[PDB]
Amino acid sequence: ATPDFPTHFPKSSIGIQNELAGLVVAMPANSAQKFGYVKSAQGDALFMLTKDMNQGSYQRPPSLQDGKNYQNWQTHTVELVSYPCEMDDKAAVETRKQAMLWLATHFTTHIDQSNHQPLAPIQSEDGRFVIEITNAKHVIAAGNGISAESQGQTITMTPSGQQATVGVAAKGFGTSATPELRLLESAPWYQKSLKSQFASLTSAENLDDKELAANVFAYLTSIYLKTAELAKKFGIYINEWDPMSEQITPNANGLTDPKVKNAWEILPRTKPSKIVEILSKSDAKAVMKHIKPQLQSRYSESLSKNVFQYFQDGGEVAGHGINNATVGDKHSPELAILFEFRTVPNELQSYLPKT
Ligand SMILES: Nc1ncnc2c1ncn2[C@@H]1O[C@H](COP(=O)(O)OP(=O)(O)O)[C@@H](O)[C@H]1O
Ligand SMILES: [Mn+2]
Repeated sequence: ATPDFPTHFPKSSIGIQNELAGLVVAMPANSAQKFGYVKSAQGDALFMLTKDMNQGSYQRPPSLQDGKNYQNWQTHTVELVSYPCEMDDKAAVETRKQAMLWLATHFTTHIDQSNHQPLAPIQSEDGRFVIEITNAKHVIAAGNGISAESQGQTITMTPSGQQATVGVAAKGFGTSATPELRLLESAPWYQKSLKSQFASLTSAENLDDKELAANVFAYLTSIYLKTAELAKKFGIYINEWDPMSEQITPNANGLTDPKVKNAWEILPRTKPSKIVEILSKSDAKAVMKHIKPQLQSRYSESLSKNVFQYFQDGGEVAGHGINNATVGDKHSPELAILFEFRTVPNELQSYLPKT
């Protein structure tokens, strides 16, 4: 079984996603996404071997007929998904990049001499890296997996196939305390002016933590307003809001449509309603009560009510969120909130392997 991601980090954390070019994985229909993982010789899990983009049904080349059942098998692109590490852990970052580059060279040899065969659990020649196979029901094939023989491809990785996910303490969002926090706060959807705006609205209120409440208000309001903006732009059916009732033609399949996720640029990956836990019950109620008018002064009553209600009931920004991530002291863990960089910015390029 492929280990689940570790959830706790002392400070800011980072994960990388790297789509490979030059090959496909073929697996039975409705297989689990993970088919293996690469770990260090010391035992530390570095990255997962996953299927990503469906490339159509798999057909075993007739010249490679082996008496085996490949019925209803699907081909997919391969994505290498790192286990998260500490952002400032140079050794952990470098080992992940080197292990991905080694695996690409091992795949290059695999499609040359073992085309349309599963990957075997092996140790690298230098002894640094180990492949563990968790689903033996797969095959690796050059190109698009149609021909029996490769075109002598080198397995590569490119910025267009790359993403990074940064995890930070939820209490830090809006403080600009670290370079990672300043990078996240530069997201176009994040409206820092909402912090001082909240301060002006709540002068007569006796808040348990005014600075923390203003940070949470600005974070949540920015997300709610961006969601309403995107629903209107792409004609998204959010909760009970119908874009067609406001003469908007749908041009996305939902909040999880890749073009909608790209529009965020820095995509929140954690359920927004979780951040309410970092505040006192009293402070949370004061923050929540002030969000509704921010939507209603910019958007229709129906869109404002539907976006507010959706996130209040634990709705996700774009599908299944990473909601169990934590930061700080292992004994008294604090909420971590994660963000996907849809395109890797210059500041995070050093975390990504380069062919
Ligand atoms: N605590 C964490 N801190 C930072 N990044 C994390 C953390 N947990 C997971 N990630 C990262 O999030 C990404 C996971 O997205 P993914 O599971 O591949 O989506 P899906 O399976 O739905 O296609 C990886 O880069 C992983 O390292
Ligand atoms: Mn995936």
